[PDB]
Amino acid sequence: RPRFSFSIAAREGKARTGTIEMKRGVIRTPAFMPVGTAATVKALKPETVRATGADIILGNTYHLMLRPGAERIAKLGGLHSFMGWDRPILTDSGGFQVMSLKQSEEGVTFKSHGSRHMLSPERSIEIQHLLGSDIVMAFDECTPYPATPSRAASSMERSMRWAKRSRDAFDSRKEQAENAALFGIQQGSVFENLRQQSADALAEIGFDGYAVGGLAGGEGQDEMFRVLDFSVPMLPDDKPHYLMGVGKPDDIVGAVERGIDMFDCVLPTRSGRNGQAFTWDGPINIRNARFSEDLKPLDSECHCAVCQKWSRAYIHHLIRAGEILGAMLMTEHNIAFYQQLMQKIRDSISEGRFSQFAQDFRARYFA
Amino acid sequence: RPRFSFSIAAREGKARTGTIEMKRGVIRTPAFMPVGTAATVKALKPETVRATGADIILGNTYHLMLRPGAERIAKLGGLHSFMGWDRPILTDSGGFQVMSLKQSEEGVTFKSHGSRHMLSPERSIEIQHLLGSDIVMAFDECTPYPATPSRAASSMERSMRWAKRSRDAFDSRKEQAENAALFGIQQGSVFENLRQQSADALAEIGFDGYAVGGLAGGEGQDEMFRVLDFSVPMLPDDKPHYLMGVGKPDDIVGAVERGIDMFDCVLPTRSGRNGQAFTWDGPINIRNARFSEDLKPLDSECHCAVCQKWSRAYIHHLIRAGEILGAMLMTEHNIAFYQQLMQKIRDSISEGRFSQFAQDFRARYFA
Ligand SMILES: [Zn+2]
Ligand SMILES: [Zn+2]
Repeated sequence: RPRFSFSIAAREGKARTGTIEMKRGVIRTPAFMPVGTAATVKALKPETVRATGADIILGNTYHLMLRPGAERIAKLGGLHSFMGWDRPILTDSGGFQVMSLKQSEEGVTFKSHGSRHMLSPERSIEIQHLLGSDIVMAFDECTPYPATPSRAASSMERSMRWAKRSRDAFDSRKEQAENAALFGIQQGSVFENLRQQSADALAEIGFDGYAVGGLAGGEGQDEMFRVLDFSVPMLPDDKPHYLMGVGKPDDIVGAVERGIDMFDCVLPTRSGRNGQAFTWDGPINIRNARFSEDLKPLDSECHCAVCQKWSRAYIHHLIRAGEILGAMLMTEHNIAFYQQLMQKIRDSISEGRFSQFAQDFRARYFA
Repeated sequence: RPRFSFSIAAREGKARTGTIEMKRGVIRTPAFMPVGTAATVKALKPETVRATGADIILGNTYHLMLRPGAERIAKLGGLHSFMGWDRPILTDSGGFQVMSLKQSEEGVTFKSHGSRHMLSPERSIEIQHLLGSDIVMAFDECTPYPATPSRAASSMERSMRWAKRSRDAFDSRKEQAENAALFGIQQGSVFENLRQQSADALAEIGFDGYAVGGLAGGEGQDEMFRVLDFSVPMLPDDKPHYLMGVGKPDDIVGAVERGIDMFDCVLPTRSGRNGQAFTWDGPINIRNARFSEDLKPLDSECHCAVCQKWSRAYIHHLIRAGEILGAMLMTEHNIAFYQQLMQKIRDSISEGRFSQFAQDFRARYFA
């Protein structure tokens, strides 16, 4: 396999389905990347993650650099080896969590959620290399929502400068430039002219993929979709389009209809432990009393191991009892659900009936 | 298979190895029963529990009657069906936890750890039937340690009266008497004459198995072994001898050398989440800093999936990060370790080299 090869096999409107070939494996797109917070996808063995159909997982640079540390993981053989996942892994830059959990043009210094740490385009790229990430995200400065035109521009402009620095830092590292891929991130908040300038900047620098950043920041689905409407088209068509931190089932469908190829969200994972189970008829809260004696599986159609062997009543009991097994089963289900969603999306686009699938999915999901 | 059939295939001193045939499966003895607190063996899927080599698990009547309730589990098809375990299940009477987590000759009434509940020989047996337990424990009155000769006698005497009531209650329930087995419990604290009277009483009533109760109550290994020395021999030889709540590896070996066939302990499970990992060279605390970069498996010889795929450094990181996966891997390992211990015990007795195995095990375990 090549370092990186994105080939589109089918299209329908702005939607695309295809594959990304990488040294560690093939990624079917549109793809959903489960989130591996601290070198683990919450409550799941990597083989179980793989069993759900995931072709790639995402790793949080921020948490990892804090515990167990980038250098240690490197000394231990890398992230893949450390956690037992031998397929592709995409790592974010850590920038978001730094702000979420002293900023300057050089970068950012911060205190661990009490140790002191620094992060910059160069250091972010380095850490991701130490982790052995297959897909590296450029380090940027996120713009809070809402943001003023002046502030959004200043952040996008800095982000673009940082993108060039990420690009150069990535290329200066032989092993990384030859075995990994680099994704740039589009900024500009909700302003079209800024998004356009950002897209132009990233394209001039040149990346293996382009992410749309700054969304899923509490603006609501409509505002997001509206921004995607004009933003994604600005991005190079022959490269993957990655929507960051967007994972609500209905958000994914809409983003794909707008040209997005990759998603990542902690929702299926986090929601799992909180008792939220995804189904084709909408999400349910398994902790609700109505499921105490419900013998049906979490979802009538799901093909995951959980729905084949356990009832809602059992999982209901496990979650309300705080039992670990509850979190295990819920999460396997949710991630499994998500993968089946992506599969249906890929099949529908490939068969030219995705628009219909989108309509059918929403009608039933929101019924 | 028959309702119950205990056959001894080999002996060495007081040690015995054989099998217990039951409707739901064969139990190889000496056996270790993992503990399923609230319809779950902490952090493990039943298939994983089975994968470790366990032939039977134990269910806590007390917790179950509280959440999700005996009647509900029955309505849902029984414990086996509820949790996904189709092999034999032994359920305690709940009496111990009632005292541990208004007593009278009729029984005991208590407040949930705030609901009010009652438990008696009849109700205990009934609940266990509702759960669908394969091996039912007679309901008794535990005697605290230390206990006076007068108090120990009074409790043993009541326990013996309650044993007869458990026996009769069990027999009055057709389905239960025909598909399940009943174990009586020997009491008498550390007094030989009381233990003898207790053994005589239980034998006159007649049970499918005899448990030695009241031990593992903080008396220390020596006192326990000393009590076993004269207690186990009082029990009928052609029936299983079950030591309750004893599971430290070294305790098990010694109890088997004294004629015990069955063990149950929450140690491998509880210790798992606390970071204690069992190895043939003694237990270790994976949370200790010395394992931060240790790439070896939890145990050099273990054949469990955990030791085949993950390092101490990884599990070290998971436990210190409070990650669920840490508890999952630790517990699978510990239970796997325990099953391999029982296998080695069964093989050694079967080959007439158990005494040597006991010596070799202790020498290395305490090295
Ligand atoms: Zn499912
Ligand atoms: Zn192991």
